Formats: sequence, structure tokens, C-alpha cells
Amino acid sequence: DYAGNLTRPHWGGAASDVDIHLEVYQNEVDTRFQYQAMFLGLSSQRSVADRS
Amino acid sequence: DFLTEMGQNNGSEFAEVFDQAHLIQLIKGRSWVAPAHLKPAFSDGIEIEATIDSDVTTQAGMEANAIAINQAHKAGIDELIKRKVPLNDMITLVSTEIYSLLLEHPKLFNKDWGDANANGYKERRAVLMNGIPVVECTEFPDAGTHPLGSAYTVTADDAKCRMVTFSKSRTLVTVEAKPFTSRIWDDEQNFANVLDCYAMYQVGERRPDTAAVVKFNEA
Amino acid sequence: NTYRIDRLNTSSVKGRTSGVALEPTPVRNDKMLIVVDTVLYIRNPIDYQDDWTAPDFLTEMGQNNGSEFAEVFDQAHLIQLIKGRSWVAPAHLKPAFSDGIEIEATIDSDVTTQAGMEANAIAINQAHKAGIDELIKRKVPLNDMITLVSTEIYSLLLEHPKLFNKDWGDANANGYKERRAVLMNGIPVVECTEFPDAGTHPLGSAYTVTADDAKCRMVTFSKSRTLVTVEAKPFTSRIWDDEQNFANVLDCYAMYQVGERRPDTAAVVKFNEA
Amino acid sequence: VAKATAAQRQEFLRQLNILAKDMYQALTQPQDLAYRGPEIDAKIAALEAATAAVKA
Amino acid sequence: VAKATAAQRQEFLRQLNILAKDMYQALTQPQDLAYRGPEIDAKIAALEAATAAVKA
Repeated sequence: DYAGNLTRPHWGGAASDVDIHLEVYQNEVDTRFQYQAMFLGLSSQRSVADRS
Repeated sequence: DFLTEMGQNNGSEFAEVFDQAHLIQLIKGRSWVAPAHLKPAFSDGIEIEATIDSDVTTQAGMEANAIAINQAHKAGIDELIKRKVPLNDMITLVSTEIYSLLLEHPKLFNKDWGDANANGYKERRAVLMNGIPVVECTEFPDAGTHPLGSAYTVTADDAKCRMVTFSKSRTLVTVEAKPFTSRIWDDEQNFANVLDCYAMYQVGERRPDTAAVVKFNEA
Repeated sequence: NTYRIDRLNTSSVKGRTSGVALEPTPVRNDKMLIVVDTVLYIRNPIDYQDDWTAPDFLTEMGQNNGSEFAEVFDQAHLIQLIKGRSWVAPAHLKPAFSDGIEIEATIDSDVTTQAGMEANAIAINQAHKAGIDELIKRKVPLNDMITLVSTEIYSLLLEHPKLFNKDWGDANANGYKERRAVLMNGIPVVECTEFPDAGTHPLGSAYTVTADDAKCRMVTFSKSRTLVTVEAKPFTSRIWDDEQNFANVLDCYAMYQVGERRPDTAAVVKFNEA
Repeated sequence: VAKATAAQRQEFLRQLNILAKDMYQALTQPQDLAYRGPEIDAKIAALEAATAAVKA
Repeated sequence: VAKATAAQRQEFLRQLNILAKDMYQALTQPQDLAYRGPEIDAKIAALEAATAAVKA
């Protein structure tokens, strides 16, 4: 209130207001929701393998 | 390094491709025409057209949509029975939207018409519809193209079909020349590591007259 | 002023035939970060008038402050959930991260006082079912799902001919009409009395509820992978003497910020009257 | 970009960082842009001025 | 900055972040601006175009 000019530790810039704060990162990656094939018992399996 | 996530993604995408390939094969075989020299023994494909008012709000509209879905499935089953197909090895595949519209049936998900489908309306879970098991699959193709070949490209009309009633043993065969394998190898000359995952297979529709496909023509 | 979470896209399946090369495909990624920017506060001075007024009135004020802070906490979480229904996922990570979910339902509100009071419950159930359909299309697991409903929506739901009926399978699902809706569409429901009004919220200027956001009276989200709360100052209370103003001042200040991880895991229903 | 004075370069860096972080917070961690968008739209003018100064 | 399309808010965030990192690591941990300066000067046209698209 009584101090419009302050000492913000991790705010850079000539008149503060730069937000150079560190980023807290805990090794989290959100990728996608997995899917599993079901057409195994819903078809007939023939293995041409290494012949034709 | 996030290589494990990449491997999970690759496996999941290969599974999706597998399922979409089989579904596209069935949808395209819905319009199969038996060879002329095999007509008495082989019948043509089965296409059942239904109308669903998806943007309706009154209860009677919901009852109408559920009844239309059930009646279309019953017509497919009856016309299959006309061809003497055995019924002890048959599964049904309904998309999420059709599964949802089906749950408002007034004569299916309640105990006054017997057991089975208990808690179907309160749990969003159907089991049997016209004497055969029902399985919800989220991998019906849209109107794009499939990586398995240009022959698998889905048309706008093909993308409209959302229910399939086939047999697990006499309707589809999936020849297979290499299982889904993965490898990561160091590229000395190109100064990089490459992650690979490849699978060779093909799905063929044997006896395309043992499947029933329902195309819902909006409103 | 930052907590960061990374994001990752998928691959794409291609096809070679006999002797053609294998065209490499990139995989894209990005990060997400929540920042804390606003501290809440309650200030309460007493102008040395406790000398004359024997009652302290200081143990009830603490309970009131705790109740108000819990209220604001729950309301801020709900506001974040319902304001993320319009979030659009970036194209460079689109195939994995989908958009937000908004489902429209028409409710007659109190204007219906007949058998049409059963039409509201059917619409509510249908909207929730459509949201679940969207979630299942996105392959989101539903083991941890939860549904929150405003009190009026709870009551309108209670008059449903197909959901509180023992014929349709009420062996363990919705076994009584006496205000115990527990699960519908397969996931639990909780009657929440903290859905925001049309006004503003103290947590920031990005929180003020629009007219449309006040209509949203139902959410459906996973308890473990939808909302993340980032804490800077835990809720603390303090009383300190003020010599200069000749008063004793009681403070209660907390500092946090709520962000959405996987905004595509929440279904929000907007009830646009009739 | 290199013939500009130190003050102009510093102003450009300040505006670039401020808007990068602010718009990034707007996009990820969803903040309703109907009430954050106007706030960022005010800071666009400073970036435009700084970029114009460094371009000359 | 709220009526622009998603593809417009992106590719604006992208340029803002790119030029926020690059010229920050130029001014601090010093790099010869005689050679890095023209490099950043080439990346300013895209930033100006993105800002103009967003401002509309």
C-alpha cells in the first residue's frame, strides 16, 4: 500500500515486472490415453510367416 | 528422454490401425455382390438403413431412436437367419453414439422383460441386444484414409455406418507376415538415433454375407 | 510464481510396399505451467472495544473465516472447471489433447408444474450421458470419474421416471426417491451447493463468472487428472496489536491457484433455460 | 537490431519476456480470454513500440 | 487477443517466446551483436506479422 516501489526477488527488469521466476518441474509428461486392440478373437489368424 | 512414452504411443497407434482396418473391411463389404456363378450358395452383402433424430429432446423421440436401432438390428438378425447362418459365434459392434442412443429403449433395460441388461440404464452398459453379445468400440473410421492402403479409404457414406453384426470365426481372416516388432538403432552416418516399429499384415473378408451393417441416415 | 507440467503428442502410422523409403515423422511436445498471482485475505479490527464488551467474539470469527475460505476454495475450483469448457487445444499437439466439452440442455426451470416436470430430468440425464459419450470417445478412463450438480439440478433430476425405478435395475443404483441420487450413467454424483453466481470472484479478474458460465450447473471430471492446485502460502491466521490505530486486528490470508491438467477430461453442461 | 541503443534493446527484451510469459499463461493453464485477453491487449502497444524502435 | 483464432494466438506465443529466449541469451551471457544481431533482425518480421494479426 504505502510502498508502490518494492524489492521483488525474482522479478527482473528496470522497474520489476519481468517474472524470471524459476519453474518447478517434477518430471511429469501427459501424452495420451492408451488403446488396446480387440480384434484378436474377432478374426481368424493365418500366419504366412516366412513363406509367400 | 521420453522414449518410453513414444513406444507406448506407437503400440497404441498400431492397435488403432489394426481395429480400424478390420472395421473398414466390414463396412466396405456391406455392399458386397456375390459372383454370379456362386449366387445360390453366396448371398450379397447386408445393408440396413435407419433414421435417427439425434437432435431431439422429447422422450418420444428418444424412444423412437432406441426402437429404430433395435428394430434395425432385429431385421439384420432375421435376414441372417434366413440364410441359415449359425448364431452361436456372433458379436455386435456399436459406436459410442449408437450405444448411447440405444440405452433409452423402453423394453430392453428393465426387469419386467426378464433378467439381463440389469442396471443398463443406470450404468450405461448393455450386454445382449437380440440374443447376441454387444461390445462398444470407439474406433469406427471417419471419412479419411487408412495407412494400410488406398483400397481402405473411407467414403462419406461408409463413415455413416455405425453398427456391425458379424461372426468371430467365419467372417474375417487376417493373414500376417510379421508381428508388430520395435527396435531402436544408432545411425552412425546420419548422427542420430532412430526409433522403429513396423508390422506387416492384411485383413480379408471371407464370407461377406455373414455380417449385417446398419447405416443411420440422420434425419 | 510457476509450476510446470510437460505435454507430448502422438505418432502417425504410414505404409511402404516393396522398395520405397520410410519417411521419418516428427513428434511434437510442449509444456504447461500454472502460476500463483493473488493472495486472499480477511481483515478484522477491534478498536480496543473489547475492554467494554465482555464477549470476545474471537472464536466464532475464526470459524466464520475458515468457512468462507473453504467456500471460496470450492467455488474457485468449480469456476476453473466450468470456464475450461471453451479451451481449444493447440494444433501441434491436437491428436492427443482434445478440446473442452460443453453440452446444451433446455430446462423449463420452475415454469413447469405438471408431468412436464419429468421432462427436465430426462434432459439432464441425456446431457450427462452425452458428456460421458464424449469422454469415452476420448478414451478417458472412467474409474476415477465424478459428477457434481447444483441443488436445483439435483432436485430436477430426482423426478425421473426411468432412473429411480427398480424395474430398470435399481438393485444397488439409486434405490430411493428421498434425495439420495448416488450414481447415474455409471459414475457417482455429489450434490454441490457451491456453483458460482453471475458475479465476480476474489481470486482474480480472470475468474469473474459470465452470464453463460452461471448457467453451467453440472460438471463431470476425473478426480486425479483434471485439476491441479498450486500452493504458495498455506491458509494462515494471525492477530497483531496496532498501537498507532489503537486497535487489535485479526488477519486470515491464503495464497494458491487452480489450473487444469488435461482440460479434455471434464464435461460441462450448460442449461440454457427455455 | 544491433545499431539500436542499449535502452531500446533492454526495452525490447522486457516487452518480449513479459508478453511471452503472460500469453503463455493465457494459453496453457486455461485462463478465460474474455477477461485476460483485454489485459494482454493493453500490453501489445508497448511491444509494438519496442519492436518498431529496434527495427529502425 | 481474444477474438483471434487458435492458430493466431499460437504462432504469436511461438514468436514471442522465441525472441524472448534468443535476445535474452544474447544480451546476457554476451554474444557479439555484430553477428547475432542480424540473425535476430531476420526473426523480427515474423513477430511483427503475428502481432499485427493478433491486434486485428
